[PDB]
Amino acid sequence: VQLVESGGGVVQPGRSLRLSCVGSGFTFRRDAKYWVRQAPGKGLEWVAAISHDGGEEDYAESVKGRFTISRDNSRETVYLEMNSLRPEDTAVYYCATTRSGWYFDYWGQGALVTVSSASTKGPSVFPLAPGTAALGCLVKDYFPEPVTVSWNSGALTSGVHTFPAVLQSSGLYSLSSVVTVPSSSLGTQTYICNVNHKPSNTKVDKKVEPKS
Amino acid sequence: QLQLQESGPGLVKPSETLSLTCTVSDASIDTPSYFWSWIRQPPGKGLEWIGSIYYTGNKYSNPSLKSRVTMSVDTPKRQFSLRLSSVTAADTAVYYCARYVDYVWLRAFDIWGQGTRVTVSSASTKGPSVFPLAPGTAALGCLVKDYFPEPVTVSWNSGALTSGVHTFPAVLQSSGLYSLSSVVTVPSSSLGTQTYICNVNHKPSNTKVDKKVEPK
Amino acid sequence: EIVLTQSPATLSLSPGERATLSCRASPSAGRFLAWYQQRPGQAPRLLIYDASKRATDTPARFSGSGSGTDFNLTIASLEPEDFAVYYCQHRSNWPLTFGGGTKVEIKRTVAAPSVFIFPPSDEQLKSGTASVVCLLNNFYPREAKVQWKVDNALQSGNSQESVTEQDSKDSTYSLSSTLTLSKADYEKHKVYACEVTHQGLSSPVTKSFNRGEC
Amino acid sequence: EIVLTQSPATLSLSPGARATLSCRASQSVDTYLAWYQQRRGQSPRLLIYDASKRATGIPARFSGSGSGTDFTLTISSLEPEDFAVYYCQQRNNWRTWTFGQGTKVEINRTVAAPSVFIFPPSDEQLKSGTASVVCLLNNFYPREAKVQWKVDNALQSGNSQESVTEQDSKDSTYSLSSTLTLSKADYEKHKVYACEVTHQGLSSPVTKSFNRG
Amino acid sequence: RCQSQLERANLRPCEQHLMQKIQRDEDSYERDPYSPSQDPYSPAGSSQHQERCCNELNEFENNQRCMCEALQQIMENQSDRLQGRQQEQQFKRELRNLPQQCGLRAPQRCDLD
Repeated sequence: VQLVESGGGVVQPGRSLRLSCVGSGFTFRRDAKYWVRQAPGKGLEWVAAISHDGGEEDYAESVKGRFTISRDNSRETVYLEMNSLRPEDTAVYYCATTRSGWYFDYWGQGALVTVSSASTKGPSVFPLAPGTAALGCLVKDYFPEPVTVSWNSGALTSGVHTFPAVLQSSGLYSLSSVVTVPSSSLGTQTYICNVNHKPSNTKVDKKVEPKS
Repeated sequence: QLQLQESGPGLVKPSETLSLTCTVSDASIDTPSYFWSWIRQPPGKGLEWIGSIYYTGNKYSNPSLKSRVTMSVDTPKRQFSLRLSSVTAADTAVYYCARYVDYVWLRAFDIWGQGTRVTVSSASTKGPSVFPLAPGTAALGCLVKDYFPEPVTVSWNSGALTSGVHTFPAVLQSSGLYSLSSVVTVPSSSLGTQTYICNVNHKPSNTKVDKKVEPK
Repeated sequence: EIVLTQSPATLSLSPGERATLSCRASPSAGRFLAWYQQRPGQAPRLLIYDASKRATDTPARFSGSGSGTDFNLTIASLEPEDFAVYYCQHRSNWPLTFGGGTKVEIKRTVAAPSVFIFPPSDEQLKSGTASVVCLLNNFYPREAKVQWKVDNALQSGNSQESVTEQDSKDSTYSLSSTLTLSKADYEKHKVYACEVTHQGLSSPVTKSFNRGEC
Repeated sequence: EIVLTQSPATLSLSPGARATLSCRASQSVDTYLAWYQQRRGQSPRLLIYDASKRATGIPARFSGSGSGTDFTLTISSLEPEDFAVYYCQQRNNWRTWTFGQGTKVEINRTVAAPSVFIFPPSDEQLKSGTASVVCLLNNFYPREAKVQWKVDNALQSGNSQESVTEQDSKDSTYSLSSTLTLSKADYEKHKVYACEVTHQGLSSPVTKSFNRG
Repeated sequence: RCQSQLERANLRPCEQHLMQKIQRDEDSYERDPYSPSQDPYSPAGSSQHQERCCNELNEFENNQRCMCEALQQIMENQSDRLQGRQQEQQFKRELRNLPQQCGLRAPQRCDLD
């Protein structure tokens, strides 16, 4: 009744990555399997399709023969061998089943695949000194996604806005997180932002003060 | 008015598959409860059902001819086709096309086609050869032999002589060429005074021969 | 599967007389039956549907009865156009079949045929083979026998026969028999005879031609 | 080929109100079309199949209608979980499957003017040789807003990136941050830096500027 | 009450005749590559017997309102086996002339959907 996907990660352009999608709670062999990807800030797009038995395989023109779809009914797993990966292939990939062969009845949780030649790099945290005062922190030049930002070790949960990351032309992501506080609260209250980037094992606690 | 017109070759090679197609004027092919059937009548024999086909694809054929009969339906062309493979000289018949009603009260072929004469033989078309029959009451006539296929009209004195004229149906010889005789009885006193000429026309060979019958 | 048997092979009746035609199916068909009239104009047509109901554009004199196994077709007055061949068709089971066929003819007094024998002409003798034609002017009934004898020798397997479709003007039949022999075999014998046996003749009538008298 | 068109791309409707969606195909696809729902950071789920039938477990408030080329999806009442992105899908010649560009449903709110703040680049960042200026828009509605970067009253184009947050779960407002990236040498030459914001809730554009001070 | 006559009669023979007419297009082809695999099932249908189907429908002849109710009951019984939404079209077209197939008169107003 549910689909579990695995094999996502970061792959350099021109390399190969193989995805897996294990089915359980239903007869895997009785229905066909499909792969649908979604680029960040973009709609869904069908990529690959395999029949109920693997007899016929069809792919979209965006992938052509670069991608290969296969299944193992014994393992209740459908694979998607991706070759000659391109930067436009960076998307979250879903696997779907369908009883009638027409509409994607069930979907998996999704596997994130990123195609980028940039290496892993820790973020740089810079302060943003200030009706009410505003302040924040700048998370810049880090790779890969994601990063987690918390204020005062989770004390500040109201008025905190963590903006989505933007991919710079250098290949390193960047985002800013801000929080709204009372105008005169900066005199006594101390505000510290906690930035955690697990892939680079970087944890930074930075204090922001107005006057320098 | 609903009518059925059938088209197809009048000559069929022995082993080659015969193809026939009928065109429906009223285009009731897509109408429900209408099957389209083919009926063949061998010369001098009763009617025989070949098969019936529906517009959805499903069809029913004669149990003795099912292995050799296949049918197709072209709804936009208002045409249902019949194909008979592995033909035999016994398959010589006049093939009809008729509408087949599937009602409880109507279970018949309501409208039939004109009937196309389809004959199977390896003999090529040949012009007939006319030989006279030498003549109270006197009998004289003409003999038509060595021709194929068998459309033949015989008239005496360009149709002037129509009394006591008997044009016998032809019989297929062992050589594959048909042969018939047409005779007319006239008074014996008019054997020499009146000239009797038989006019035989063969449409496939485009040959028409006038033969004068005289006493031997 | 279902076999339709038309018991009346042929019936001869005068115009205006009642005629009964029987179609029988040993496997029961029920109310499902059809009747057709086949004419020499090669155009069969529907007359009776549902075994009891007259079809459109059909005279009221036609009638039929159905019981499941035996069906009867009855006509009050036999008009001249009604003399044709009739077939019965069933649709209770998908293996549709037609009846054997019943032919109704015009009643007339027995007429003895006039027998004529025609020697093969010199025209076709030039280009090989020959053809001896024996003819019957007007014989009733259609049953007849033609025997070919060459120098008092019975001929079998070398003759062909045909019969006209009862010319309406005389309401009689005509028969033509052709004996096909090769030119070499034809010249071997001089006496050729044709013997015709018919109901209207007290004794068989033989017409023989001799090449010497020509 | 057969392509799909979803219109309008964005619907601003109050909670509990009727919602109508439209999906159009280039040519006739009979009744073979399906509707999907994808919430914020959630896997897509099937709502309507054959453009008429309802998928198992789908609430009765979701109904589908349409045939041929035009197709309509209707929601009787907009629940809080119904504010998501919906797609229409159809299959081409037993070979390919296509999707629409997507339609976004968002909560309607009284027009709120953004709060504009500008942050100078930190001295620590200047040590690396790159200077970034961040302009903040806080709690504004609707999402339509324009942010213009002016460096010494010179318009800047192609050297800035924009990020916008999703609708807040409390006030259903938006927040926008614009980052202007300049080299350290270029940052030092210029002195006056301003961020001009044009929004529906502002009668005139508001320009927040910073100097050395 | 028209519903009382419906319970007494049985419309199963009518359903068999309509579905057997479709017959799933005796010829081959129209195979969906991504169709369900299917598998062997635990269990030839009855003869045509269109006369028996008409006999059941003969009761609902005088009342055209009752005739349409009988026709719609046939649609409900076989609304599950029909797939593709164009085969259902074929079922509706044949059901409309089913009273015409018998000696009865088709109802003037009837909604099979």
